[PDB]
Amino acid sequence: ANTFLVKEDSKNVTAYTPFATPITDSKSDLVSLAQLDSSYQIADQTIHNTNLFVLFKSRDVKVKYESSGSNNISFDSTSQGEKPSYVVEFTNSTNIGIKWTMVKKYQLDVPNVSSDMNQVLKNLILEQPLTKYTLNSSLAKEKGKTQREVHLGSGQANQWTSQRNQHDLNNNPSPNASTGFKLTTGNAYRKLSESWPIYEPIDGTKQGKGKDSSGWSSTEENEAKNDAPSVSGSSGTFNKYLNTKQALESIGILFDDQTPRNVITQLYYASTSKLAVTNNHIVVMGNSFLPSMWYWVVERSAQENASNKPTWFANTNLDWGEDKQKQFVENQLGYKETTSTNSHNFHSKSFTQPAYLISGIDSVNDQIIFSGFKAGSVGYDSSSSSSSTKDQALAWSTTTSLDSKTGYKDLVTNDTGLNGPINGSFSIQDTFSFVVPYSTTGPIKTAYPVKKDQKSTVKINSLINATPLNSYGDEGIGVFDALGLNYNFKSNQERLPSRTDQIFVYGIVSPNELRSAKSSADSTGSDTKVNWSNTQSRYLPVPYNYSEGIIDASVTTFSGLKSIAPDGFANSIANFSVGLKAGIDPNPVMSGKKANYGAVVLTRGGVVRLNFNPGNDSLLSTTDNNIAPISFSFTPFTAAESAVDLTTFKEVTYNQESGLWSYIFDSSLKPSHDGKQTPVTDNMGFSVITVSRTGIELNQDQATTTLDVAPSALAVQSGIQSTTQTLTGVLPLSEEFSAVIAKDSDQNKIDIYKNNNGLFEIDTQLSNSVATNNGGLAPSYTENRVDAWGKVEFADNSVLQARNLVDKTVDEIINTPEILNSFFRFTPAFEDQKATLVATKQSDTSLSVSPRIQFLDGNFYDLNSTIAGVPLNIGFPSRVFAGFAAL
Ligand SMILES: CC(=O)N[C@H]1[C@H]([C@H](O)[C@H](O)CO)O[C@@](OC[C@H]2O[C@@H](O[C@H]3[C@H](O)[C@@H](O)[C@H](O)O[C@@H]3CO)[C@H](O)[C@@H](O)[C@H]2O)(C(=O)O)C[C@@H]1O
Ligand SMILES: [K+]
Repeated sequence: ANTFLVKEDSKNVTAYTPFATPITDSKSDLVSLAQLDSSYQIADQTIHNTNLFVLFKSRDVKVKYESSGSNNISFDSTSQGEKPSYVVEFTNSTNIGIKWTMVKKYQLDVPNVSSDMNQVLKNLILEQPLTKYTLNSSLAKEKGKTQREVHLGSGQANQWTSQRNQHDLNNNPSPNASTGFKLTTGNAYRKLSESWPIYEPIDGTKQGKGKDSSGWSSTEENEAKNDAPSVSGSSGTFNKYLNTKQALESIGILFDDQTPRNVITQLYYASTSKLAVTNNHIVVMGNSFLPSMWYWVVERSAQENASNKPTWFANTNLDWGEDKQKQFVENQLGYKETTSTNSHNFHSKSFTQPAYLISGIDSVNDQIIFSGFKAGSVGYDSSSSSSSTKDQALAWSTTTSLDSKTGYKDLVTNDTGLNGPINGSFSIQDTFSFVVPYSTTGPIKTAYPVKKDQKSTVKINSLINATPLNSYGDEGIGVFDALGLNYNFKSNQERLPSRTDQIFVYGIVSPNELRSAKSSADSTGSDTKVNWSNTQSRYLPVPYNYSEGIIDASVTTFSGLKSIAPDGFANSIANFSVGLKAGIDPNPVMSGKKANYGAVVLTRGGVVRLNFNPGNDSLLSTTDNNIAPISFSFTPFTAAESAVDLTTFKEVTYNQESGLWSYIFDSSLKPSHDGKQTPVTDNMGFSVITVSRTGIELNQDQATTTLDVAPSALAVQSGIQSTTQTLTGVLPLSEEFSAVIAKDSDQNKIDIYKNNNGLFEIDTQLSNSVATNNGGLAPSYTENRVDAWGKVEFADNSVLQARNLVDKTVDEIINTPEILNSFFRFTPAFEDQKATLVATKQSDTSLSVSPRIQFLDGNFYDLNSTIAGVPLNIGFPSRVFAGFAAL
């Protein structure tokens, strides 16, 4: 396909030429063609072996959770909300133009729910989604009980050293480590069958009801409503609560009037957001906005009218780099015991990390690459009656101690915080630190903050956060954990990682691995499990310089942390990621080695490079465990890339010739209204970020079979941007040129941006040259003008006599392209634009010539050129030369 597909709206894809002109009749309502109703919209699409694969989801979708029976998750048949999301394969049926016709249609059904699963789901509770307008102080939650309150009680740390052996806390120096955060105030937590609110607290430390469902709706909901009334063109004070309803609609939250639908519905609707296609499979994953708890492996062989089943992430073991890193995450999921009763969580029923904030998903060769953020999941005491941690989440910093032998392996396998709290505040000599200074009677013991006495009678259930933080507790370690600010005091000051907060996750998934997942999802009766063994994790905090005025040298915590966040988020503590995309390096590799491929993904403050070994389709590793897993590299943004609003991401393309990724941001995606219900007026324009590879890539020469330095990427705000125009599309014609299609008012306009030593600037003469197509598919040709086709002046016929070429025959001349380059002088419109003459015999004594000229995309066009089989009829001239001999 010599074309570019452009999504004109939620239903229509039009095919464009390299001349930024639509192919006539190509524009197609893919929803209508999928025989889907007018409630469906395109979520994502992809080309695989020249066919178009489309993910559609419905605004009418209604899902339910009934904790009893056991077909617990189902669609709501009553009314009209039985509207599952579909993937559809389209093929181009015509060889002239574009007639999309439907090939295969796959329904994405709701997860099976095992008995073991439904016992966790019964009491599963989920945080209200983070938005544009969520503040550091909105997230912040009331600090829970200390380790030594949980265990010994109201009473003393004079007995902390007499007692800590009788609660398996031997040598624990942290009686005032936090056991977590209160669910009586803050961001709303809700079961699968409940609805999140449109109101977010400004200070969640004071203003939320947390998981207090019943309390919200009889007390605090009327307060929120009177303080933060929806617009009605009202206006109020927004002293205690933002109103984010439109910001909510924006990120794909659905609504019956002013009330969001249940959590399970928003989970399903988000879950069907991104797609990727291999020879054998379609895989479907969720967006960067809500946590997703399941993904689809559809077998492309699937019979026509089947119901493809999603695999739970709680049933999907990843390799987090080392077993310890898994344990860290699983230990903090909840309390495990043979001794307790009805106390069910993901950990107690032997599930793993249940939820990811997925960056996106792609295919290279027959491989699925994904990445994303570990969505915080912890236990919470849902007990009723004198339970000390009642209504409290059970969470702790897991950040590596100061004394930890440096080198990555050691850092991420440090025993610090493994089974319970250890971190808070420490004044050694006079050198403050939040992190334990060492990790002597014997070695330091950590324990899960559920006191031995209540071990039988306690009720620890699972929750999921809206973000990559486990721990919302309004203490100083929380800020430092979230911002990447904990450092050792050694002769290098390597930064001390968490293994529960701000954890990024990526991998490459083989077709056998996707085969288990399909097996997990079809499993009769009990939960079948999947190992994905080509994965890694990484501590990836938000950058500290996206905040101000942090104290060191009244410690600053979440309720008081100041955000200066330039990337379109109020908050400066919760990381985000978007637009994972893979691509084959075009740069030759040494023969008998296979082509290189990577991927990249945007996170707050930087681009991440994932690196692969094409040999056995593995993550790049190196021998040393000192250097850190060489599958991952982080290149921080400058001012210019940091300024881009990441919540406006529209689409990411990769071009195999340039070896370059294009990230398109469209500001029309911004919500209509603020959290204070103020019309949003910077909703005009768009921006392009260009990512390239940097470093020494695998398999250049004998030296680059071995690598001990991870290849990386570089994101550059390219110069292609606007605060004025409405974007239709950006066509990356070549490294040297991009075409932008936009409306100033309401008609489409073509700008050409020219790369000038790395910075793209508009070329107004070339823009006018390209845009002057006169209704044709391609720019006009004018004899007397340097236009998009440069300028061609033919020699006079009198050159034959002068140069004694009359003694040459037509066949001689016609097979001597260097002679017939001497029949014209060419003036390029852009540097190194090229042109040749095609010759045609006309008589025994004469021929004609007609220029073949490169356009902006590096391709040659002539009289016979087509796009999508349609002759362009550009209008190149023909020129007779005559007086040559017959021999
Ligand atoms: C996470 C935690 O609990 N941190 C505390 C910390 C640790 O116990 C040690 O750092 C581990 O080696 O100690 C801090 O206190 C040092 C000073 O504390 C004084 O005791 C306080 C303390 O708060 C209580 O735990 C104690 O039982 O009684 C006192 C309360 O009135 C020492 O007696 C004093 O001489 C100091 O050495 C610390 O900052 O390092 C306090 C941390 O909360
Ligand atoms: K011309």
